[PDB]
Amino acid sequence: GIVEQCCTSICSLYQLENYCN
Amino acid sequence: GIVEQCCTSICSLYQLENYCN
Amino acid sequence: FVNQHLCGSHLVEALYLVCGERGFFYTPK
Amino acid sequence: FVNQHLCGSHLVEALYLVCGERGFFYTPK
Repeated sequence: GIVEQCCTSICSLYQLENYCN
Repeated sequence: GIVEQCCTSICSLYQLENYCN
Repeated sequence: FVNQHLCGSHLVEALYLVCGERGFFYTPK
Repeated sequence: FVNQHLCGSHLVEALYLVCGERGFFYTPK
């Protein structure tokens, strides 16, 4: 989920946009 | 939606919890 | 902190604090 | 601001800024 991709690993715009509505 | 209940009117815990997963 | 007008980042912060591990959805429109 | 480790309120803030009017969902678990 987002925590794995962005908190415990380095986040990216690409991944953040996966969680926009 | 949440903006109507919490931003343009006074928010509440009751209403915020409506938007928890 | 919840019993006020809350907009934008201020509203997202309140959701974050209230909802805890559950998480939340923010849909402004 | 997006290319870093982002946790908790710091992560919610980045979602808020990126997603704009769309809004977003935050599900940590």
